[PDB]
Amino acid sequence: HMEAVQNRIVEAAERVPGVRGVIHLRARYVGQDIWAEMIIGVDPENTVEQAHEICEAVQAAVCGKIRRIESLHVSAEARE
Amino acid sequence: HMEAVQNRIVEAAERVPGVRGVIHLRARYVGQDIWAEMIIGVDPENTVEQAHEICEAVQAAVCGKIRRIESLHVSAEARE
Repeated sequence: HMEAVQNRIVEAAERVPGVRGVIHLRARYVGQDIWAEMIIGVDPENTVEQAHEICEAVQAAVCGKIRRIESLHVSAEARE
Repeated sequence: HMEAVQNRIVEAAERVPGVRGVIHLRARYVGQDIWAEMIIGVDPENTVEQAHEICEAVQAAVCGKIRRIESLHVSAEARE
């Protein structure tokens, strides 16, 4: 039942400035730990550097809030 | 291991305007559900009515964020 933990990931990520939705989220248990990969939407007119900053902020916010996550890979794609 | 869920309760409650710490928190599992009681600190010069409003806001915020909670009793005491 991954719904609860994935809902928490999505909520945490959406609250980070510059996130235009969670496009993709894959999470899996590795023992009691979560390993996850996610794609966030960002403003197509943000720079590549800004998108990298948003990704890093999402990684921090999500790992900060969901303590069981032991790996979180975040990438960005243009949305709207 | 109640630490993770109790940390989440405390954090959620502290982010509600007017909460001056969590004085007490007791949480227990009733099957897969959490039942909890908590005491929040509030400004001694808030009115009784305001303290009741803060308690209700904490109940909403905490239940909103921690979906496994199926009962949450919140009371208030003067702090500082």
